[PDB]
Amino acid sequence: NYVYIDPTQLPYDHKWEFPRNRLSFGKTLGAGAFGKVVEATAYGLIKSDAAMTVAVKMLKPSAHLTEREALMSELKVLSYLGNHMNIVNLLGACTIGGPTLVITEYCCYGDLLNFLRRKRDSFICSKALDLEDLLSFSYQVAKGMAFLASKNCIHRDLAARNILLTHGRITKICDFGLARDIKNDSNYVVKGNARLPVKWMAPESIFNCVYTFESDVWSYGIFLWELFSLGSSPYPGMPVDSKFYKMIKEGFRMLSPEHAPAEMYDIMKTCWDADPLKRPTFKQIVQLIEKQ
Ligand SMILES: Nc1ncnc2c1ncn2[C@@H]1O[C@H](COP(=O)(O)OP(=O)(O)O)[C@@H](O)[C@H]1O
Ligand SMILES: [Mg+2]
Repeated sequence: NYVYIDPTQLPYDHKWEFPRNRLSFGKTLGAGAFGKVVEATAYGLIKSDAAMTVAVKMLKPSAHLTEREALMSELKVLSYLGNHMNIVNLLGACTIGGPTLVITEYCCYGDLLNFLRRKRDSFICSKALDLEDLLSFSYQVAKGMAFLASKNCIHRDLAARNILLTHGRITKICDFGLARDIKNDSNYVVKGNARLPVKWMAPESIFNCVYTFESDVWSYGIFLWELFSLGSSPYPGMPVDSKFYKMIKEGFRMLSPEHAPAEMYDIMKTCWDADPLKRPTFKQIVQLIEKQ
């Protein structure tokens, strides 16, 4: 049978190869469930004499098959999407002579989540973290998410921790470890018995194992929630078990963060519709924010 040749499944381009002995490691930048990211210098990575600052991502030692496969999966994705201001810029990989190193544009402020909590105790509006800044990050992630979707991709792990921030208040989406290309169906079904970011997951994906374009929309909602609560954990104190699953199904949702404006809560909520086909598309979120 016939398939849309999936760009993110394609064997790998050796044009990204950058010799690892030209890299050097500084302090650790973060670590999620999949990889470890470390700060670095890449000598001669763009200009023959660069000394560029970068983020290098690599498997954590004693990583499993899943972690392994995923790191390659995001090399391949990052590759396919290419430069776009709001996605994380891929600049290289090292696959030869040591562990897979995935080289990324360094974002100097880190994950919104962490950034939010360092600057929560300093939040104001009209000017330091702004309300305009929070709006600005809402716009930029929706903008970037609307871009993935046009490129037939679903992130599958949109969360505050997987959004980076660089200098011009410019935000970059990262962690394409769970991202898949959806052109073939849309309804992408999770095969593995997986270990997933459940509190960011739309009910249809939890219960019926189906992710769609409008299921990143759900997570983007939990992310507007993270954004405007100045970095709170979703459903704080709430373990993921039957009590949590049941409150999602029966349709219960989080309240407005004390710092969210009415229209942003309104978007979140429509992002949280039980009916997948009632949620707005990021394209519509984008335009919903540009009226603010
Ligand atoms: N390009 C980068 N520049 C700066 N920090 C980064 C970069 N990439 C990742 N990080 C940091 O490392 C953390 C883990 O990155 P991520 O790709 O989500 O790894 P994981 O798959 O393990 O979650 C992020 O939340 C962020 O703090
Ligand atoms: Mg992460």
